[PDB]
Amino acid sequence: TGYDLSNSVFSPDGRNFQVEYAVKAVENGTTSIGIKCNDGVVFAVEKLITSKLLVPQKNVKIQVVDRHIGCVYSGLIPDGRHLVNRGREEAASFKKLYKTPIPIPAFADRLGQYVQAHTLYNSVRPFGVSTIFGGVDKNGAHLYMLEPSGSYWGYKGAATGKGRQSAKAELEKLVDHHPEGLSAREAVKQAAKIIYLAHEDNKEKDFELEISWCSLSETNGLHKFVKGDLLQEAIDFAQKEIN
Amino acid sequence: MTDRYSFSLTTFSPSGKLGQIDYALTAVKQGVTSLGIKATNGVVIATEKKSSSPLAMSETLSKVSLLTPDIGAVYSGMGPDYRVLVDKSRKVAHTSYKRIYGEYPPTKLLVSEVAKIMQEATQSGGVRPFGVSLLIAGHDEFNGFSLYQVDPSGSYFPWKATAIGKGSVAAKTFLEKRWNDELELEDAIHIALLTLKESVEGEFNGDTIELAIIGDENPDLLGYTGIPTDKGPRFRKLTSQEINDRLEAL
Amino acid sequence: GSRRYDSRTTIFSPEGRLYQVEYALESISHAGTAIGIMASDGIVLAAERKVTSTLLEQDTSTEKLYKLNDKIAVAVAGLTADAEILINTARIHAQNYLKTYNEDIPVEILVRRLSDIKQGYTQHGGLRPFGVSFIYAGYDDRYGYQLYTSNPSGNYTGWKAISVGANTSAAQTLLQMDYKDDMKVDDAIELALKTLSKTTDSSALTYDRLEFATIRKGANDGEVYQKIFKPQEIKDILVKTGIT
Amino acid sequence: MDIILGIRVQDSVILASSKAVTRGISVLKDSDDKTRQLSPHTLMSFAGEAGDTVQFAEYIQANIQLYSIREDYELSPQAVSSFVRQELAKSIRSRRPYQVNVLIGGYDKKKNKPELYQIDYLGTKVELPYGAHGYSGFYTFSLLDHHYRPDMTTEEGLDLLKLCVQELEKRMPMDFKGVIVKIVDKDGIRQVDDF
Amino acid sequence: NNYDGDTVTFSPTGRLFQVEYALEAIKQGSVTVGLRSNTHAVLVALKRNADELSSYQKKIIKCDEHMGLSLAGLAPDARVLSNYLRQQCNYSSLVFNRKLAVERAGHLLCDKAQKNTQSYGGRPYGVGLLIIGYDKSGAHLLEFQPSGNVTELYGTAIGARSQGAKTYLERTLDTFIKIDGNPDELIKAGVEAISQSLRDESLTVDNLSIAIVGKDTPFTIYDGEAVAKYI
Amino acid sequence: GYDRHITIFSPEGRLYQVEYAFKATNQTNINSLAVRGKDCTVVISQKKVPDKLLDPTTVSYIFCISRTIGMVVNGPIPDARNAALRAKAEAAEFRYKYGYDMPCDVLAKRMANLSQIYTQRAYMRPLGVILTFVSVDEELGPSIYKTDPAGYYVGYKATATGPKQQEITTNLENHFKKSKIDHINEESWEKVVEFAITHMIDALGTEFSKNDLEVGVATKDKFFTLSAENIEERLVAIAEQ
Amino acid sequence: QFNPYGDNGGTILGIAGEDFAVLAGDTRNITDYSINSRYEPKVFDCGDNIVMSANGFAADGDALVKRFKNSVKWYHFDHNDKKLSINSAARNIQHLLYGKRFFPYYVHTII
Amino acid sequence: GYDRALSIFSPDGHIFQVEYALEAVKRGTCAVGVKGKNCVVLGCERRSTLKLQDTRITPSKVSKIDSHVVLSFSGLNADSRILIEKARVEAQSHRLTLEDPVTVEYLTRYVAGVQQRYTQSGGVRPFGVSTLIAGFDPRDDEPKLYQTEPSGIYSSWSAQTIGRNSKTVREFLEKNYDRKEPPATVEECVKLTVRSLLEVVQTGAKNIEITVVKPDSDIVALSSEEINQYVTQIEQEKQE
Amino acid sequence: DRGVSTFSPEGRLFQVEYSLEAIKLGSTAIGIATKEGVVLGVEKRATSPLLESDSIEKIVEIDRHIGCAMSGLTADARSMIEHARTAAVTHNLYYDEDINVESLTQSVCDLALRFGELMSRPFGVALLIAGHDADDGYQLFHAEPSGTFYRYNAKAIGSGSEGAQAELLNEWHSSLTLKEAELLVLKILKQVMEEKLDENNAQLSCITKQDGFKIYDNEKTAELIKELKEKEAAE
Ligand SMILES: [Cl-]
Repeated sequence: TGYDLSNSVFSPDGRNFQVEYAVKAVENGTTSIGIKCNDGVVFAVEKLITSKLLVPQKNVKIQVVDRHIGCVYSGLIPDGRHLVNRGREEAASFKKLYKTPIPIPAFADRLGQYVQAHTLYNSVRPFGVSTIFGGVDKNGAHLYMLEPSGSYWGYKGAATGKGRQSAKAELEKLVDHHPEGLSAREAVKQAAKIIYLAHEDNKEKDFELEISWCSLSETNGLHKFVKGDLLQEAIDFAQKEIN
Repeated sequence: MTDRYSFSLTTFSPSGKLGQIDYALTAVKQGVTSLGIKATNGVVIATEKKSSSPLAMSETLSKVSLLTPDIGAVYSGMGPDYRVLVDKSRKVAHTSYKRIYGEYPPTKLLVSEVAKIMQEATQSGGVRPFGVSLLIAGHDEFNGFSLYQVDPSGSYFPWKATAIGKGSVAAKTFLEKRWNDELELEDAIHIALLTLKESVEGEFNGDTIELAIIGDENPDLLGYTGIPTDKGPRFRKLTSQEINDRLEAL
Repeated sequence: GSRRYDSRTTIFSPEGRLYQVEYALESISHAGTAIGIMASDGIVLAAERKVTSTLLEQDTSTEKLYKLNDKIAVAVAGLTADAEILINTARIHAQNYLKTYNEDIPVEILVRRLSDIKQGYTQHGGLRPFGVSFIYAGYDDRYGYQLYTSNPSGNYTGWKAISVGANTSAAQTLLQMDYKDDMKVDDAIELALKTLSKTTDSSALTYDRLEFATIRKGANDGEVYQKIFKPQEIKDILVKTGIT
Repeated sequence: MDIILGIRVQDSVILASSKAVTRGISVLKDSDDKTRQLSPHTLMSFAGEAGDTVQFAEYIQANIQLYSIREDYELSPQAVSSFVRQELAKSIRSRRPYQVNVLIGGYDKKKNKPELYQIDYLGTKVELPYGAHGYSGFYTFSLLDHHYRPDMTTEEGLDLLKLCVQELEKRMPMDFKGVIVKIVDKDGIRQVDDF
Repeated sequence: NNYDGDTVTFSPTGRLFQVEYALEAIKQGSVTVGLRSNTHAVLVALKRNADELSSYQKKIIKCDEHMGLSLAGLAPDARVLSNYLRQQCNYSSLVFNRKLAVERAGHLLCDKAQKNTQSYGGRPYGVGLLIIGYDKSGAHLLEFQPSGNVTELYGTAIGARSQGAKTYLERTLDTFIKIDGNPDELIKAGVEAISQSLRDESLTVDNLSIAIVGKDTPFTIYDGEAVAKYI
Repeated sequence: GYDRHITIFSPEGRLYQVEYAFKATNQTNINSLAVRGKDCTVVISQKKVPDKLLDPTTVSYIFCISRTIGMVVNGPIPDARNAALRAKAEAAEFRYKYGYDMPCDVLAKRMANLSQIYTQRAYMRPLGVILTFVSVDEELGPSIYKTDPAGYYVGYKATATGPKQQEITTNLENHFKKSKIDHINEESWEKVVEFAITHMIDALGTEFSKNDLEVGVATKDKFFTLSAENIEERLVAIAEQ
Repeated sequence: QFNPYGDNGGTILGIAGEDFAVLAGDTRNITDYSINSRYEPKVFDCGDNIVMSANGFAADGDALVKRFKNSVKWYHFDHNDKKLSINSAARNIQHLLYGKRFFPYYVHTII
Repeated sequence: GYDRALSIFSPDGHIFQVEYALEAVKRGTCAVGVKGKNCVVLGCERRSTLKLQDTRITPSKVSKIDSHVVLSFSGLNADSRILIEKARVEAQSHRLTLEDPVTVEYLTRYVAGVQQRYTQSGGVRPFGVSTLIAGFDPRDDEPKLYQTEPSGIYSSWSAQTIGRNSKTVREFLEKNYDRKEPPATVEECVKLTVRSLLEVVQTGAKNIEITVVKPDSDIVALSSEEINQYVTQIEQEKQE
Repeated sequence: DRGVSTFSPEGRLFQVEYSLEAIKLGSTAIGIATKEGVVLGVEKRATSPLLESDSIEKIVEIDRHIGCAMSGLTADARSMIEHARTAAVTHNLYYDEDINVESLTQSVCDLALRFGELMSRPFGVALLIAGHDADDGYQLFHAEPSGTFYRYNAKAIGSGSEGAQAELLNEWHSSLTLKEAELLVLKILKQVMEEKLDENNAQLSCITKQDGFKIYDNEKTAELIKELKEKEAAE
């Protein structure tokens, strides 16, 4: 054996064990989700409060790309930042050459090819993050989830991290109960509930909720953070459902 | 990132063997049989078309390839490796000869260039040797007809007749009995077909056999008229029908 | 990373030897024997082809003996492909010198540079060395007739008579026995063939398994001629000395 | 710089080179030696662009001396001249070419013959019985065409050279402050102190 | 074990051992403390010597007039990273006439450390940093780890026995956060914090190192007789 | 045994990394099929969407390489998309350099050459994919050319790829033994698609809904994929006969 | 053809006493026959009790001052907050200016 | 470019590649340097398993770096050519810029620096060569003898030996060489050098090379008969 | 094998730690700093009696106001000294002043970690850098291949370092004269050296504000050795 010691080496199965090992780092990370709605997308993430000494609201994890795309990720946080930095370069060069802001599917493949490239050589390490991202473009709303292998698909709802299975189950109920569609403001509330429900899988340290959204009607197609009254309203909705 | 493999992957073992070359030759041994016979007025090269599937169109896969109008090549071993070697061989005939001298290289020198390319895959950083042996038949004004074998090491030898691949040991013995220095081209084609039937198992017809000659100039295959000195390619690929005609009087 | 797969071709053993150079010399010891003998009026080069097949084209063939310029030739022992890389470099180097100084390159200078290239592959670059040993036979107006040898280490030495390739130990003893300083070319031709005939791994030495060459001043007045022997000429010289 | 002459006689090559170094309206020096010994039996004189001349001469000197040490052997005058020509032939298509003209006087010990080579900054080489660079040639060539014989002695060559310097001192516009004369023969290079 | 030869290799549980070994170098380092109020931010650092004949290794480095850090671990790596911060702070001033936000400073260090954890040949940085600063959004304290992770805090501590000070600050949180417009009291709280990490040794005059930055105070470092006030 | 980790020869003249890349091909557990009509070339592939949270419209292994060339992939999606992006770029460059649309077989050879390089060069791994290229070439007519991780490629009368490829292959062989011709003797592409689905049903022994399949069609001057309702219309026609 | 230089006018003056030194300069800034500004300072406090002015082409003048101010900053970082003496500043400015010998700063500098 | 760090530290603080290069030197033929009151003599062993040699054209063991400095060595012959070439180039470069030939110390310092560079450069192995560098500084009559080794360290020696069995000949020199009174003449210096080699060599025939360097670029190599006379004289005094 | 820039599980760089072992094998070097000057002394340690000891150069001038002593793989120090000299002269060119001793030391230490897969391995030599400047006066620095440097009142490096350092701990005080420091270096060198200390196998040097960096003659050191022996016998 020894097939798992080097990246880009096929095992006798046809598997790249180094990528599968990177997936373990992702599973170890905190929970993050994405919900697709009527005219946009909503992102939410679990922030573990390690200590009282952490300044509330001041360790922001959700990241914006361009002005219309939001990105959240679970796993090695620095690896996620590297991927977003590349995403921002890719989005900038697209807008530079083609004028129009990068479409979400186009953006998705830019990240996909870049992450896939880090499975081709033994001189680089695969990304230790699964990234949930999306936004609004000319063709409407799109939600994506990208994995260490470079694999990505479009999603109605997406979840990753330590509480992914709990979150996935809760997401599937929303898809079944709302075939016509979910509204943006509803999706924000639901996102809060799901993070609180997914927190049962990480319940030693209490946590801080962080939400963002892109909507054609509510945010005018731009990425914004949910703060203040709308955030507290979403927290209260979530608190009422766990009890 | 970047190619960090700047070191040799083929090295000498304590016994003096170059492992990767030996293993490349082993891959050639597994390969389908191909042969070449030199006549007084021509050269013939032949091989079996091993089809991967009956749904596959074996006409689209050419094992015998034109390198120059007077030089052709066939192989035994790994097909993909051969395909890229033909691409590189065709190009080097132009870049390192035709663009300099305004004429095509003689067989021995084109062979020498292909051999160089295969030698470098034996010494350069981060590469394995080519897993093929080539048989290159050709003609040029000052050397006449010639036939060469090129191995994975980059070594090449001139042959009156020979065979490489699967059943090369038996095929070489067969050729030793039949070859003389007075063979006419048609006699060499006949012997080529006889030799190949021994190594082929399944169907033996013009659709499963690939055969080309280096013989007389073909003005009809030139594509134009008006220049007396340009008389056409000496390389010609025998058609499926032309092979079957010779298999009746076999 | 790629460190895992590096053979480290340019390192020392605990005993202070270069692994790859030693193993390259082991490879060369299985190649066909090549002999060089220097006489007062010329030089002989004789080499044994590696186990021949009857269907090999013998006349239009070159395996052992190569011409570097009009005054210098080499006998090869090892990988032919490797040798041709070095031969083309040597051929170019000779022409560079002639272009620069308008004089044919002195034999040692050509030998030193080719040997320096071999040395480089043993000290840096992480590549395998050239699995080749040369016998250089040449003439210049400083030292006259000269024989040299170089090997994968890039070390070269001068000789009156020398062998490379297979059975050098037995060949060298035989040359050391019958060689003397006042020897002529025709005597050296006979010594070269007699030595190969006794050291050969074949049953009997024939014309088709040999390459032969002389470098004489046997042209017309004060000039040197290179004679690469044809098949029929080797057949005749083999009869003339009574080997066949 | 300015005046450099060369004469090949029976057994030696004689080079004469002007001593003046002038910049603007001032003769800065009147004892300048416009020559470098490349090897024991090879001497090179030079003239041309300021700075370039000495830089080139010394660069060639270093290369020939390097060759001598490496091979423990002296290059022939013909071999040295060809090396110098090629360096100038390279130079002429460089970003900034060497604007240097040279004469190479040598004694070939293998042939036992003196040899004189004239090479200009373009890399134009010729072997000659007598040579000159710059405006000097416009007087000396015709003079030497008349008085030169191929079988002359070194002493006859020096008298022939005195005749050239006298003509230049009479008809040339500039004061070149006399010449340093050097002889190249079988015994090597030596300087005539009283000229 | 078999997966700690280089930074480019993941372990079967998804760990990067070379990064974890770099983290271990910080734990061996001498303790340093960081804390802030709404008006000022303070660094306190315990310096370490080779022996009684040697000097005490300097722990605090100035990056700009409004920013600086303290170090724990490989000091040469702190010199490389602080130099990078000096350049980035400087680029922001020359090009945009803008004081570099302490938050951006953290983002830049994160991304620089990260690149050294994903490529062959390189190694992770072997040092942890506490960055303090005062910018357009008030006082700030950051904690840098060579894994790439940067975290904004009210107070913290890194190095050997840093858990003692970190616990103390966690208790004192409500008190020291409201020490506004009073530098000497905020330092006193920091000096009392680092005292919870001392064993057999006490704070002397050539042992203690204090730094402060705030509303009307440039980043300045105190050593020698200037810290005698706080013992 | 480091000869199994990189693409160098083993003692028996084999490249294990290439062989293991072939096994990655079936990791998706999807079967594909390609056939030729008179005027068209049809390619079909299974579509399996296990997760309910997935957007089914974004799940695809068929790619539009150029206006005339389509490509279906058997293998993991990251490597598939890598191959697709490169093919698109190569086809675009070919058109710019040489002034005419890149033929299906020429693109196949080019991608096969690239694959060959990964089998010879150490620092690059092979892609764990098999690429089936389809078109209606302006010179050669309906065309199917297939590439693998070894760098091998060849034209096909028809072909199949996947875990249950052999069952589909023999099913097609037996049809062409019977018909005595190199293609599907049919006028419209609609019925060639129906043939393709019918014979896949027979070979695999499964029934298909509209969301279980994925269809690509190449005609003269365009290659296009079918929607769910286009396939449903096609499924209804088979059922009513 | 584009001309990378301009002339922004103005004049400067420096005098030294026993225990003091003055550096004066007018505040007018011009191009051709137009006034750009009646108050645009070009004498600057560069720290360490060094005042500087680079008069001529204002873009080059501002660039040089900017680079020297930065040089003082890095002198502190690299040499333990040591005060940059006026003689050391002078030598440092020579290298700033000569560094663009073949594309010069079009200014007359006084510190 | 090939980058591998081949020369690296081991747990005990040794650089094995440098130490293994010293083993290559230990394998090489013996070389000895002895400096007298007005000269330096370089003696070299030549192994006699090689008969049928051509001594006219075979590379000599002692090489002239300039007309006033010589270099002998022990170890890999091919490696030594690279050092000799670089030294010869630097010698001419020094004359060109300083307008003065190299001092023996300077030339030694350069050669040693080259050797050192190959001990901490990526992709290269150390030189398997130790050198003895001898000569006279320009316009100086004080004899100079220096030694270098693969690590890059160099030093001056009254007398020194390197190569195989060098520890035996060093032992001889340590008791036979008086610092207070070095060999007063050329004859005395050559004899002591030949004596020291005769402790190790075998036959005093075509096995010993001797090169004498005197002040002002006065270097000459002794012939067989000249050396053989020293061998004959020493043996007759020995039988006592 | 393994990467050159690899961390151990204890958070240390393997190669740096291994180079420290090479330095322990080196010859002893001692430095003492006073208000009258800084003294630098080294053990020469000739491998053979035929070796001319005065050619052993382990104390070295960097500038007039800065000197340097070495211990370990001394060949590695050549490029460090070359860099130090260039750094010192370059700073004088750029700023028309003497460069601070600490700034010089920092510049030399920047080279240290510039190795990996830059040079192939760390330096196998430690340096004692002694000098004077107007700001911080007389200074002594210990520069390691880790890239770290400590200022010292007194410091010993090499094979006899830990024994000599313990001796320096007792003997050093803030009022030592230059003469007292000279004798103290000789005394401690004689204690840790293998062979008997004399003027030929040991070397002294100092740096003073007035006269700058000076290597002592063998005649001058010999008298200090004689003065030292007489004083130890006198009680
Ligand atoms: Cl291609």
